[PDB]
Amino acid sequence: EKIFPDILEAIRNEEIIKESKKIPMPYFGLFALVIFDKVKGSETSLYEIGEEFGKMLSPKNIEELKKIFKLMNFGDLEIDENKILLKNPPYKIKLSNPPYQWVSKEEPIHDFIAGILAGCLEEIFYYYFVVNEVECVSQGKDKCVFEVKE
Amino acid sequence: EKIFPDILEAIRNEEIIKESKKIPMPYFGLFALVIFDKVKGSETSLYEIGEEFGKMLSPKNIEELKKIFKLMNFGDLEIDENKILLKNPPYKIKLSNPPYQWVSKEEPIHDFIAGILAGCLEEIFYYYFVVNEVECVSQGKDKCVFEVKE
Ligand SMILES: [Ca+2]
Ligand SMILES: [Ca+2]
Ligand SMILES: [Ca+2]
Ligand SMILES: [Ca+2]
Ligand SMILES: [Cl-]
Ligand SMILES: [Cl-]
Ligand SMILES: [Zn+2]
Ligand SMILES: [Zn+2]
Repeated sequence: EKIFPDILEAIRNEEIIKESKKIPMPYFGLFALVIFDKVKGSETSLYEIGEEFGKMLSPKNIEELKKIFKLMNFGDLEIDENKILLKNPPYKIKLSNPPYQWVSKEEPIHDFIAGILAGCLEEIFYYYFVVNEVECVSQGKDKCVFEVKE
Repeated sequence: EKIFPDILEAIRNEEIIKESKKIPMPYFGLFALVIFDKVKGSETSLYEIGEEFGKMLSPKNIEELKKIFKLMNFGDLEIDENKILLKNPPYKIKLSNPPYQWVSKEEPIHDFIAGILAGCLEEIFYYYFVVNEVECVSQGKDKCVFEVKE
């Protein structure tokens, strides 16, 4: 599309993000649903799209990863940097006040966000992670909990 | 995805839309850009996705089409119902305060919105329209102007 050049600049410009229109999450999620209906005739997943999305956000450090989530309005990420610098995986990342708080489901629903975390983390630390959501607000928990490996 | 059932209910529930998190448009547009990078190995367009998106919004009348655009935060649509009931196409629809007001481009940029209008209009009047954006805020105009045919 013709608008795509302008989008990569926009995500680097915090003033554009702050001054831009804000769209309710449901419509955001409708977009994905509609495409996946015209992706199927071919196959990717939402985790994988999140991985590419987080690559593209390319945060500089964990603090910028936290700020980008607040900008996006995806909630408050808890990440222990001190543990990340020093200790070995698994790491654990919590997400408070995430999108789709109104959804009730047996299994965790934030696959897209898990991928985002995976791709942002490789952009910061320059090696590949896999991120798996093991608890979710969807199950009546207070926070989403994501285990981070490799 | 597992979240997709909940999305169709959400877009029918105005309280969910009102209470949900609001995401800056740039991130919304990044999502599309990232998918289209994993759609290409196959081919649709953004107009066509908008057509399907507007089908899915399925507004009841033109007034609900205006309210849905305000809910979504895609701006103030001007549509003359009196002309639409009586007279023959072309119709003209204006959009004030649309998304991507910060983008500057020679050709109009709201292809996705043009499709949305096309699909919402067939959901209201039960026959097919084609909608073409002929002026855009991207060109320094005050409003986006869309011509509606068939
Ligand atoms: Ca990299
Ligand atoms: Ca890089
Ligand atoms: Ca129909
Ligand atoms: Ca219908
Ligand atoms: Cl939400
Ligand atoms: Cl915007
Ligand atoms: Zn979750
Ligand atoms: Zn326009």
